[PDB]
Amino acid sequence: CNGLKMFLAALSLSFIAKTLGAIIMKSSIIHIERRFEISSSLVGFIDGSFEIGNLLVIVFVSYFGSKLHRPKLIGIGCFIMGIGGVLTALPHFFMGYYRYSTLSTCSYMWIYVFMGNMLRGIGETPIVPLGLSYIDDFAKEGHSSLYLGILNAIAMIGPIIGFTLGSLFSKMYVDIGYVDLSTIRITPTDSRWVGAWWLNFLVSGLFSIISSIPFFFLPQTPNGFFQSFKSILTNPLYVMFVLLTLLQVSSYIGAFTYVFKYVEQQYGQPSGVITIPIFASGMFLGGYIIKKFKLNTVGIAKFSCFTAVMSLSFYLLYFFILCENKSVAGLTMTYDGNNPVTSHRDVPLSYCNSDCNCDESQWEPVCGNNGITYISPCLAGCKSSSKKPIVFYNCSCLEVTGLQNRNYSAHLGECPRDDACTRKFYFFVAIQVLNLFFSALGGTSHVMLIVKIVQPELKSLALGFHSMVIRALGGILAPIYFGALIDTTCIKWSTNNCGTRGSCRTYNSTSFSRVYLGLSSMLRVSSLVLYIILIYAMKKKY
Amino acid sequence: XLLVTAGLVLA
Amino acid sequence: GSSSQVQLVESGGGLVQAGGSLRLSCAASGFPVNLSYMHWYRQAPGKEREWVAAISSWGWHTEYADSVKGRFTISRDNAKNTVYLQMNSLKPEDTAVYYCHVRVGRSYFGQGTQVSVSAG
Repeated sequence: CNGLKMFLAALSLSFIAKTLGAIIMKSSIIHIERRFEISSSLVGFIDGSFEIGNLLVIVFVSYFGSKLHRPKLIGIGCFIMGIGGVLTALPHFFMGYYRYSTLSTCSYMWIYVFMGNMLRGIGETPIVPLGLSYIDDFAKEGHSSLYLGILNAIAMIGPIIGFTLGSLFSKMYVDIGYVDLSTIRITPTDSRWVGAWWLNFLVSGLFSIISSIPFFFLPQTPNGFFQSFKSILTNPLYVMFVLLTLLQVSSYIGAFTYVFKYVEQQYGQPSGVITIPIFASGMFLGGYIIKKFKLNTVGIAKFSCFTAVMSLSFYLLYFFILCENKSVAGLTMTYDGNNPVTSHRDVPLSYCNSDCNCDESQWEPVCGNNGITYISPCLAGCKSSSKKPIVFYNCSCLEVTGLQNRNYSAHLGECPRDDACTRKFYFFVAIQVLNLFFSALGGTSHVMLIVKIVQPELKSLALGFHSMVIRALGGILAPIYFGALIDTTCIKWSTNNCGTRGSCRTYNSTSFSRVYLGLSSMLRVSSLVLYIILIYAMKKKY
Repeated sequence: XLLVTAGLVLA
Repeated sequence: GSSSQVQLVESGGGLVQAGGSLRLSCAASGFPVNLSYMHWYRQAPGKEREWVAAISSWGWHTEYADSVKGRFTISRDNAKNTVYLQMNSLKPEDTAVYYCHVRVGRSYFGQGTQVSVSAG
């Protein structure tokens, strides 16, 4: 080690700490929501507190931190992350004991957590611009993309530790170390269970303090705001690349948020041993292509454009592997088994289920032996049911030509589709593995191009403003508009106990497939068009 | 990685 | 706060007759208990610790049991640093010992005196 490799070790440890902090935030939210007895809007305000605290100070710390001692401010920010991690687990330590206490036949402690999220927002401020500028200003020429691939590979260790510690600490009770465990009457499958959410934030806070330790032992060298912000914003290639990476990252975010719901509606499977080493090998392979081939600035830009072309070339093959529409009574066709419907809004009742006085808004999916799913066992005509095996006898809403055996023997749940589109589901997950591998080969080039576009005195400000646009308009508003364009195609709306915004149970699978592939595909096509404009104007400039 | 969000700053 | 642990002592226990009234207090010595929720449990003869009352850091949020609701009252005193338990319109089911609880770091319990009531 020549000292600078110690900075890469400390930056790898800080990336492990920030990835761990994000997985611990996204993992233990239901224990906080059940423990503090707060509503959905309040716990969403807790969850958005981190984005508020990061987005408020990211541009000012990324501007003012580059002139100062950079790894000292990274250590100060990681210590602030550790203080927030201790402060998030701190409401467990002084509120006392936690207290918790269908046949279908025809209270103000959360502000602590809020402040901890704000502190953790400051804890994710100084790491990503400043030290990456410290990679580009002090490593040798061509070595920096290899270091970016190395730290993006080592930052995947953090979600693995986050999943393992989240599942292990959600296994036991919240009050372990204080009560006798034989007195607990509830299970982890019970609705009143609260896992040990504080152990997650305690390991996150102490690991952030140990990651804040070795930054203070590194040397500074191994051997106005408005005018500078105007000089960044009036650069046309930079703002074109920021709008480009905003469209591409927004396509990625709106893709992978709803892949498992697309699996549940289209291919019928409920919701990564191999996936995370594939992504880590993709990032390290892309860093090795940029390092080994001695690519210049427009070469890195054409390499990112070629990975975008390759990823979109397999992304457009999702349209040809669609399975059929599911057969549901009362949503896509009538209850009697004969006639389709024009629309799913306020369907008429049939003669078989007219005597059945159950709730039409109640959702409990069953299917018969004909392969047609029914939305409730009351509207399936089933009058008697058995128990660990599932059987609904004497169902009267399945009309055939006098078959005696085709009136009963129905189980619960969505029974799966034919075997023709299970192989198409395997094709979908194989092409998704290929698309995520080519997105990983895209990878470090988005970070690597920014420090070569802008001036060498303003690399950290450019990285901070790019982090503002990517984390702000991609991380927040893009799940909102993909959620709007996905939930506009619901077919069975759930009547919630409180009010509106209930999660719809099933979808119109071809229409939801069309809108979910279409918005992401048009966003990626417009992003690729902005790559072609960027290559043409960037070769014109160079 | 998995997931949701992105970045790619994570996973 | 240079202290060893939190000492909890309560006062105001005694004998009451029929549906009367009683006034319990619990003062804490040692570590500052200002940030801590402070709880009041009940131990009957032959049963476990039944939870009765809880008070917040500033007394903003009050938690009460469903069995004793609307007649009990719990409050704070930050300068005296003592929690107050008014108890009115009594029943013979409250014949028990009443315990004081704080969690500055570790769980801490009190001694408790008899809050035995008479039947009338």
